[PDB]
Amino acid sequence: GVQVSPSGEKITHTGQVYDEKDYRRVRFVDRQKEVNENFAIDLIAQQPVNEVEHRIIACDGGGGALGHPKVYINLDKETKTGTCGYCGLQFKQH
Amino acid sequence: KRPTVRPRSDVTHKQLSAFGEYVAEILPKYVQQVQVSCLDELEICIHPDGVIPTLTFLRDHTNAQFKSLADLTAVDVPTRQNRFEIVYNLLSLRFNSRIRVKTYADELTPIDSIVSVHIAANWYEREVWDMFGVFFFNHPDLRRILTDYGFEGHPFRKDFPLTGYVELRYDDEVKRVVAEPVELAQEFRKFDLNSPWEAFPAYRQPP
Amino acid sequence: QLITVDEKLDITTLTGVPEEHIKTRKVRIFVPARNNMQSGVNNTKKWKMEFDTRERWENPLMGWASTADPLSNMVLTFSAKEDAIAFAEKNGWSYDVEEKKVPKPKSKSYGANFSWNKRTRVSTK
Amino acid sequence: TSVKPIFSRDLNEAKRRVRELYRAWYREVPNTVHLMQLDITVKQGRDKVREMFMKNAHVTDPRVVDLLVIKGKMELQETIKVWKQRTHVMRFFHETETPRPKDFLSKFYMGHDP
Amino acid sequence: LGLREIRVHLCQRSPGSQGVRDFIVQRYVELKKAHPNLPILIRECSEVQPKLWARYAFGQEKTVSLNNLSADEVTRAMQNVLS
Amino acid sequence: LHHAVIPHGKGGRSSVSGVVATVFGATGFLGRYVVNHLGRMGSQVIIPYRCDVYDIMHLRLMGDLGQLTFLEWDARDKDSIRKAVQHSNVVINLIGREWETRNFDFEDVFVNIPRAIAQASKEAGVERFIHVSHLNASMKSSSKSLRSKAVGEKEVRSVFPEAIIIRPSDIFGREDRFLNHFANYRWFLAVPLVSLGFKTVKQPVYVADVSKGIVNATKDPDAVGKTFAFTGPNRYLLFHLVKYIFGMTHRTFIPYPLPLFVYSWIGKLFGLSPFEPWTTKDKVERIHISDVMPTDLPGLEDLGVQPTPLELKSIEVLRRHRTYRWLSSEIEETKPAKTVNY
Amino acid sequence: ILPGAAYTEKSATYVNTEGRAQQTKVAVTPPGLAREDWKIIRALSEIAGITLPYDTLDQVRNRLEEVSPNLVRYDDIEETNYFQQASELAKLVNQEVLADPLVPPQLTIKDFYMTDSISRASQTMAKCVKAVTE
Ligand SMILES: NC(=O)C1=CN([C@@H]2O[C@H](COP(=O)(O)OP(=O)(O)OC[C@H]3O[C@@H](n4cnc5c(N)ncnc54)[C@H](OP(=O)(O)O)[C@@H]3O)[C@@H](O)[C@H]2O)C=CC1
Ligand SMILES: [Zn+2]
Repeated sequence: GVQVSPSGEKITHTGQVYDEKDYRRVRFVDRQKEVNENFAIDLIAQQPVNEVEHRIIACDGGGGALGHPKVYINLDKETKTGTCGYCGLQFKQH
Repeated sequence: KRPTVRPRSDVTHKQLSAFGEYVAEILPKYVQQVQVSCLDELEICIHPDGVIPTLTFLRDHTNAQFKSLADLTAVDVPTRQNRFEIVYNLLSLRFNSRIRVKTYADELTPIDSIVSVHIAANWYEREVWDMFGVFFFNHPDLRRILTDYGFEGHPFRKDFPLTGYVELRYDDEVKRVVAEPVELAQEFRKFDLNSPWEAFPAYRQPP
Repeated sequence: QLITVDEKLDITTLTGVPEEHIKTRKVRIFVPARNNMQSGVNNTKKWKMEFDTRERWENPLMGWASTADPLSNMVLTFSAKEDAIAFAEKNGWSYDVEEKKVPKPKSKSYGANFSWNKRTRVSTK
Repeated sequence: TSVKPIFSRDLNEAKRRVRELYRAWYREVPNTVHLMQLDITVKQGRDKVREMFMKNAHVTDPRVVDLLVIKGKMELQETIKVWKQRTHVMRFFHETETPRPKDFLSKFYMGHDP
Repeated sequence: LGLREIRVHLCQRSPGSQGVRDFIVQRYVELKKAHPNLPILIRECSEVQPKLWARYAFGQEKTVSLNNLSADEVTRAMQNVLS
Repeated sequence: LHHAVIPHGKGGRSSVSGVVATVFGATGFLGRYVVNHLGRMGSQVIIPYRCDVYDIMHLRLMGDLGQLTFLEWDARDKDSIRKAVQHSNVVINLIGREWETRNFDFEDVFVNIPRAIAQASKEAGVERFIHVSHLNASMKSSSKSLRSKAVGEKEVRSVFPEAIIIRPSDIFGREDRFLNHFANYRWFLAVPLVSLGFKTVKQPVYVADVSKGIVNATKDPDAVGKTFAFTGPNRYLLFHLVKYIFGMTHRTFIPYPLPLFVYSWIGKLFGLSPFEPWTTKDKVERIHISDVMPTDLPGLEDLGVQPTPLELKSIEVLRRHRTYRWLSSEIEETKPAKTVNY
Repeated sequence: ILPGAAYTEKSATYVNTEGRAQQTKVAVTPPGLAREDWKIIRALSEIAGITLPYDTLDQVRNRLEEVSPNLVRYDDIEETNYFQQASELAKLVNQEVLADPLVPPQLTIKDFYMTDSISRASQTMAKCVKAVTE
């Protein structure tokens, strides 16, 4: 989501961009502002749901000691789905 | 026997308690509150008038040849009216032991100096005067050591701010390293870390 | 020998501070209130002595919080109150003392929850 | 009341030492503007001496006065010798700090401070 | 020029303020009836020496220290303020 | 009034003032004091430059992080000026040479470059513009510098009204080209002076006063369409001024008269110099025309600055020229200069 | 308009219903060119010809002492009296009471979350209203 403002500046995933009259646009003259193009919101949205069989499962990142602490998510609700606090993966049961 | 905890003996404790009784009953005009800790570190506490006699005793006595000054500290405790707790760590080299002599002071109740006993105390007394503001009588030099020459303040006092009251930078108008007042681009972030739970009942203060 | 000094103990000519932070400044002597998140009370029990807060501002580069006073992060601790008044009168600070706030003792009863006549008969358990 | 002295039975015997110190400074200034090539006149150096003396004239405790005399002797040692440079001496004058406005309305126009 | 406010200052238990309490319970109702539009503030405290302020048109405030007074003399000095 | 323009702080470093400024002659003798006085209290200072990056290093300091932005420009290349003044409230013009070059003439320094910056500033929408002409600047003058400065002072007012035109006298500072210029006439065994220096009057001002005046002019609600005479006190006479210089600098004093035409010819042949020359015809003229009485213009005291007298600051700049045997000598051994009112 | 400061941004006194005077402490300074209220009034005064006597906060507190000395007494509730006098002085006037019921303005919780300036300019209180009314 690197849409620009009318002032030409890139906007960050923390929607930050300086106003037109904000004098702090000087520092980007003969220069640019570092912004990361790979937004984690859209990326983790570009990730499917991992269906499971149980009402309670666990989540680490996938490396074990290289991910995040083990947490358990309930999957009794059907209208919505589970979500991890550390990562943003989603789960559902059939 | 337990591995995680530190081993413990009793003979050092008994020896140091005996030597504490020794000093206490041999030097009663000055001595207060001899104490020996869990870790066996003897610790004698002294009236400020007793400094030269006690230090000369522990240096020159035969059963106490404490003829080496290791440290000479000070400790600011704003609560007590006599703020600065002054400390004298010593060692013997004849008995392979240490001792700690302590006195107290204030901003306007100075203490006799110790160069007449331990010449090592010269620069330490200078450091203590500079850092905490304790004047020492009949000292040869007694100027600053560590602070800048044009410096007002005794920094290691607890009522002194960590960042100070003046800041330096060079100016082209006068071509000198002028001293402007203090203005930081990021305030020091004080963290409130102490937990609201009695961790050690043994030190529980009653009301 | 001794001397008979009458006047108030004063030290400001020794401390090496400016006239500004001595005269302009105000001091709050107090026991801090317990954090209502934690049921613990050990962060109480010691009289502290804070200073008045002053202008902080956004640093124009990154947005950090800046200051022009060095007494901002200043906190002292005293076992009692008169010690704190003494330290402040000695160092030349005008002080405001907030008295000690102690919770009222209270009469608890696990049997009042199961009364025949009273309104303490809780509907739950 | 009922306290120990330092170097002074009373305040007059402290003012004695004060005047000795003022004397040493008055006699030292012309040598300090010469040895390290300060760009001031001897008149305003000595006026600075009297200013930094009258910065502490309210005091009446003899002990405080004796300690101030001690610190003045320290600074005089540092200045008689050249342990301190032109920077430290001209630090006294505040040749870069704009005057703190001693008026209400100016403070109100700039800042929340009293 | 003209009177705009009176305000009475006193204590509840200190005896030097005794005379103002009696004066109040005796004459305050009649005085308010005599001067209904006018206010007269009564603000008491634990330990304060009594006073009696009166404010005229500009910020012109004038006091009398009626500490350890009677009630009749309080009434007399108050009428002196009014007049 | 953007929130980033509000002045926060106790008026010092690492604070904010609201004085986002461009300083075009920043790489010089007066620009350094202007930038120092702008950074001392907290204010972003855009510094357009053409010099090497080596000659902007003393300016790299004197500002907290971010409050000093540099960017290169060319007076010949418009679209390098709007780049600078696009983001500012204030624009300060301190450009000026003491000699022509094969590339830049006097018109192309004192007329066309101010006019360009002023057009760009009126288009950008800045709130103030401080121009720096000369006290003696008049279209009816002998020097090309002064007449060009008159033309520019007029044309800047035409194109950018609500401007500010500061008119200083001969400024003196550590690296000036006035007191050091007089003092460097010792390598030659005598100092020439038209009419022996008499019939010439000089009212010189210290740099820091000029800088403080500019720095307050960019903050005062008044001083929006007004001229200023940054003169300094104590109108001196040129012979006695040079005598005070040569007394503070304890060398000698062998003056002698010299007509203006031969001294001008000397200035010309010294101006045949690919480097920064020493003397020039216009410098001679500007040295030998009296300062105007400022009695009909506001000055420093109407802007918040007490003029520092030259007898208070001369030693700082003239001790560089003293020899051993006279270096460690004080200000009170120089029999100060006779003054005039005229 | 003269921008003032909020309770979070000034040391001030607020008397509660009981009469207890309570002291705020400055936590965050006010933003922009906003300043304290009494500071503004004293500055306006100096701009005019009155130049009110006080110039700091302790002086204004002493003035509060002069007017009502109950206000510098922080956390010290004071025991008033003389209700009988008010009764005798209020029985005199005779104004009928209407045959009108008396409903309060804050009747439901809908009316509770927005009764102020800070409260009315707030997203959380508006959210609570949005929740209750839906
Ligand atoms: N004695 C004095 O200093 C007096 C000065 N003034 C006025 O003060 C102002 C500056 O004085 P001063 O600072 O002494 O001048 P300086 O010569 O000291 O510095 C002038 C600045 O102008 C810049 N400059 C010159 N020509 C050009 C150009 N063609 N294109 C781009 N930049 C250019 C230079 O930048 P670079 O070095 O990168 O070329 C230099 O930094 C002038 O307006 C002058 O009239 C008035 C009276 C006396
Ligand atoms: Zn996860």
